[PDB]
Amino acid sequence: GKGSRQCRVCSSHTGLIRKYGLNICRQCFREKANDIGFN
Amino acid sequence: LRLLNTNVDGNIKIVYALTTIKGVGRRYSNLVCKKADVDLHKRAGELTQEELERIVQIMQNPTHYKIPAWFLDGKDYHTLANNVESKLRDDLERLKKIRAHRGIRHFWGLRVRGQHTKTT
Amino acid sequence: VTLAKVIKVLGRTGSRGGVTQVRVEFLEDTSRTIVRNVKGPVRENDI
Amino acid sequence: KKRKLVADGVFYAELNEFFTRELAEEGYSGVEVRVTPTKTEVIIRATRTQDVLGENGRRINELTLLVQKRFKYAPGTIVLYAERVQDRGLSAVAQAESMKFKLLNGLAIRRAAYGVVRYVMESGAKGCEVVVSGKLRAARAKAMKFADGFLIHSGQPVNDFIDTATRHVLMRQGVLGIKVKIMRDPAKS
Amino acid sequence: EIKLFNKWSFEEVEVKDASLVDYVQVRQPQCPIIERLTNSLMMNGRNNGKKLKAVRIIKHTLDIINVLTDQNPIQVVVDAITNTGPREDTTRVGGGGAARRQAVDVSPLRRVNQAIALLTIGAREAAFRNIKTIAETLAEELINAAKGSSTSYAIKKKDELERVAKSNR
Amino acid sequence: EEQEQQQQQIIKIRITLTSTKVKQLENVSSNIVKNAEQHNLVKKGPVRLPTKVLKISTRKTPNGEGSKTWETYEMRIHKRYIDLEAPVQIVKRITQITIEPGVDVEVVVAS
Amino acid sequence: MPGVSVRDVAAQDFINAYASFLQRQGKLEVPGYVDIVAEGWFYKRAASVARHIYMRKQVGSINRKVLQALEKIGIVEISPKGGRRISENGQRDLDRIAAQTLEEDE
Amino acid sequence: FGKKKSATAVAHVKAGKGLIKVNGSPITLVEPEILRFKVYEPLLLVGLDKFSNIDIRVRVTGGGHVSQVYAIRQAIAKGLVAYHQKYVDEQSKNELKKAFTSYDRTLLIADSRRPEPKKFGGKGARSRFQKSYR
Amino acid sequence: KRVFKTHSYRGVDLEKLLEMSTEDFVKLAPARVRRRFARGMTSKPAGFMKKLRAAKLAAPENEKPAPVRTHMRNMIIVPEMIGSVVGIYNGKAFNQVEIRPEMLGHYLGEFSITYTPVRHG
RNA sequence: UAAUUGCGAUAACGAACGAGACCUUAACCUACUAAAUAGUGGUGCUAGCAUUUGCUGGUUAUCCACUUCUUAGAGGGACUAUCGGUUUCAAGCCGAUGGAAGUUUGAGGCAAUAACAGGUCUGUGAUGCCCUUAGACGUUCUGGGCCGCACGCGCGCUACACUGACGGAGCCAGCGAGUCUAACCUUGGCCGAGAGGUCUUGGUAAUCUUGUGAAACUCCGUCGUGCUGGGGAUAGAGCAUUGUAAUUAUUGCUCUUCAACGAGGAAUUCCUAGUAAGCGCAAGUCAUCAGCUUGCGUUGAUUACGUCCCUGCCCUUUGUACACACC
Repeated sequence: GKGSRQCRVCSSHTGLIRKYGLNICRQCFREKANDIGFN
Repeated sequence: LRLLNTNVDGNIKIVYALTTIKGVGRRYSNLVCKKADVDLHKRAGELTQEELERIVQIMQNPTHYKIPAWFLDGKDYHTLANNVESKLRDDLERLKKIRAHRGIRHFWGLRVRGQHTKTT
Repeated sequence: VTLAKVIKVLGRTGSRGGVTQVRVEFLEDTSRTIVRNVKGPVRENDI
Repeated sequence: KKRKLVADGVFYAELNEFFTRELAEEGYSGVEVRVTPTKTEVIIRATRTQDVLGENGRRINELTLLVQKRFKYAPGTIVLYAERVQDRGLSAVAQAESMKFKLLNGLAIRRAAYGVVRYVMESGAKGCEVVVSGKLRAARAKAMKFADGFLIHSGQPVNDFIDTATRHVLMRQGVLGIKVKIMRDPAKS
Repeated sequence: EIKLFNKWSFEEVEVKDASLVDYVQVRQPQCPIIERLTNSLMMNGRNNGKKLKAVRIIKHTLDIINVLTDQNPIQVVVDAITNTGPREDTTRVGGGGAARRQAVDVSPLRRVNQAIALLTIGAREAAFRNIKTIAETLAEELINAAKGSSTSYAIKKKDELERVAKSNR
Repeated sequence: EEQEQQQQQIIKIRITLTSTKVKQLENVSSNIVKNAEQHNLVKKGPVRLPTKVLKISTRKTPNGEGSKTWETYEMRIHKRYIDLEAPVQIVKRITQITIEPGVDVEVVVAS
Repeated sequence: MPGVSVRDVAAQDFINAYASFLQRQGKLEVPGYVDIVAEGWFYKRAASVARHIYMRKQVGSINRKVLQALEKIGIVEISPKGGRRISENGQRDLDRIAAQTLEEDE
Repeated sequence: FGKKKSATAVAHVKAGKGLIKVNGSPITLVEPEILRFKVYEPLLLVGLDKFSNIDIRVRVTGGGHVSQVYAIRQAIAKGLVAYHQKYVDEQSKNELKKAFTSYDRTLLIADSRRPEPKKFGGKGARSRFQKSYR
Repeated sequence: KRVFKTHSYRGVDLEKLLEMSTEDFVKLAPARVRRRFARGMTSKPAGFMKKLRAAKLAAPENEKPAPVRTHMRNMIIVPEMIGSVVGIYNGKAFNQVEIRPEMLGHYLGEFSITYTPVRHG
């Protein structure tokens, strides 16, 4: 109930995000903008 | 110009120089040196001997045996002053004994709490 | 801006003459005007 | 704000995946889904949507049904349907799924790609690049290109044609990695 | 932006030796007329990092710096930055090693400026009179630059800069 | 009368179409609008709610070198509401029409 | 050109108090008393929550019922809003003192 | 009717009497004072043609202090000259105008400045943080 | 009023505090062991003390003492234990330490360093 | 010229990428499209002081209509625009008028071709190969640990105070963000010196909490340039608040202690205007935690003919062992 809460794409329990809930920017910073995250 | 024990203050406004009253401070000054019916406005060498008597009352009789204003199973609390350092040692001593990773640390000389000391 | 020439005005009828200026070891442009010593092209100016 | 985007960053791409794998034996090309009133509709655009679309039928109901339970909801809401891919040449995953499956299959990745190049371009499309950037046979590491046409990934809005994407390339020696590009719309629709 | 007026409004339209006036209320060669100087006196005052109070500063410095032996205040302020600029200091050489430094103008707007933030400075550096009147140091020092326009008495380096760029010339 | 508005003030069967594109969706703003300038009630309802812009920033490149770069990307939710009729003794069919996919529709019909 | 009505700026608060805990009586039986900060003091705070008519009636724990005195006299209602309206003695009991202050400038 | 560098002042125009209230006050007050003029200096500024008139007054509000002050500024004379003819001057309203802007910068339209922009850097904007790797 | 707030110390504390009857818990005082903030305790209670209990004692053996070890730097200054010996670990430690009532101070695993090695100074 | 940006030369001629253009943002406008309407301003009901009414204010009722204001759709708008100067052969440069805007609108995103063995198997259920197996380098569970402090180097935070600190008072910002559980965002009532406890409460677009308690800042008053009342390190006690857990360090509050530090060597950082600089808040972080960071508004400079030299880069020419290319 704290620092452990996976990250959908690759469990990499370190770096996950806010509005969404997946992440990490790991599996976002090119695998989201079209998934989507425009810009 | 010479209150509470060795404490020999003066020259600097009522309830302001009563901080230089080793032990006494920015609110003690007010509350104490105020409930004295003492005109906080009043200054240094000038002050009612009935004051100082009483400023040593409230602000050193409440601010000593009381903090119960100045009159009437006690417990109860209390502060310190020129009997401060002594008691400090007292408690750093109550500690210097049963041993505290943040107590024996007063003896040894590391900072007491938190203190990510590995720089300053 | 080495003060150019000093074309004053007659004799005692000139609070002060004028003087063009530009630069050699820096700038370079047309000018004149503000200064009333009495040096010369021997002396110089800055830009 | 809840779902919306998040809802896409959800079931959308999250779909894309199963719509990228467990289906590539048939060659996927994307996917679009919307719903009427609890009418969740997958629109799986396939290159070879045949049995890939219903060998006696089992394709869809099989997958489709999984795609239900999986991303769990539907029970009748979700519903999928096989479309007919565009004129292959483009949408990246086309000839990239190709090479991806070619060097893979066997062809010398010399002219192997020289094809997809000279074939996307061939299906009419002002040329198109596609470098192979793996461990070029036994050796160190490097890459090589392949193009002829136009483009330059400049600020033509979102390229505004350039429809490039990269894929796996998991050979037994390492991981080369395919990445084609297309000059796309020479101005049409 | 962003000062006031009145308070005296003694507008001496003369006092402007050398060039100057052709830029006594200017900036250009690089502003325009950044309100008749006293918009920069008041501005060169923002040496903590924010105008206003700065604005006050100026004003107080004024009523004060005129009340005290009035010279029309504004004309003390003009006649402040007036007889109180640099005039052809040196500036490096490069012709040596190990330079030397030769001298000359003094691009007017300079003379005004380089004396503006300067008188400004001498002010700022209270420490005499280390009173509590910022506008006093700002005045007197500027006043000791009006009355001081009778030697020395606050500027000083005023001279220095010039009373030096003669020898090493 | 002191309020950017206060949306809302929502009508008329509510029908708020809330989406993430524009022309290629909110074309069905003209649609739904003019699809009623015929006979339909008074439609005080082409209410634009303001550009909602969700933005996720996240400095660039896994790892450590660089400067870290820092790219901050977007994905903007726009969303408006139309006021057809309130309940209307004329409904149905005029109950959820059109279908520009990716725009999210709205019922209610009050009050 | 011009006036103030309930307005008149600052001293118009250095008034309602200047004439509250001066023309006392009172409510401000405040027992928070001495310990809490400052000076004199603190009907000023009240000549604050006072001018707090312009607002809340349409826009710490000393405060937490420094309201309780105003609402026991100089307006300050339970407000169906949820705060305090300048009660009976309205922009009135105030408006007055404000007047007094007005002609009191001279 | 006029906003100022993140602030914004609204204009009231229809002939009346004295006491022109800003916000809901009186351009006597306007207490973020010091330079409390430059507000009473639009009305004063009427020093060029008129003396005060006999009209109206409205409220401002946006961004912060001196911002607002500078806003209410245009606000006024950017509303004396109000069209007219019921506000400005029923003819040749360049009466004020060209006069109330032959030394203006408030009614003299607004300034093309407005806060924004930073940088993947330090503070941002342009001041990029101070680093000195060895 | 006219003080009571905070004046340096105190209360009848440290001094007249837990010390308030050094023979207090010599009677119990159980929850009363908690008669002095600022900590404890949204729960109540434990169980492992059953060894310090009918084991640490239980003979007597008038040479008072006992093993009684348990990783538990959580277990707070009893003081219903009053005196015994517990294995105040540090990982590879379980160091020994009497539980003298004299000091119902800090936490079990507190009076038994896990640095122990400040290094040359 | 910001540009291999153009002119100009000319055996070249004609051209594609890149720059540009276009995308986004920030500004202006329409008297187009309505919105509640910022109400521009009026209507009823209503409270207050005051001979019209100002001076106000509430408030649910019908009105309206449209700027303020607002939201955002669809277009317009700038193009170095005139004019003059002057390179003259023009691209341009420049000064003045003057536009919301001035020659590069401010800003950002995209960013070709080559190059580095740069850094990332500690971000992937990306992977070659090597290693590793019921005494496991797998995963778990318990405890410490990354926080251990003679000392070095760096990014900072706040301070040396009179443009100040200190108490009362005046005001007003923007980006933003948040629940089905449930300790989401939190208004209001009470209790609480304070932390906070709290009874309720609104609220998946501007609806409710934030602009209506931002701070720097303005005014009024106290301190007397004295390591004071600047500053607040360190420790003494206590009270509360996150979590199973806070001793090992934990977050806030309450008293007392009160040190360095009297503007900083040699170096060196960064920036030319809605900048710099100061002041602050939202968001990421999250149970709790910001001295970080991305942002965002608030006040609100001084500076220039610039090219001179030190540093970098470039372009040629010029020399050249090589050319896996001066590792």
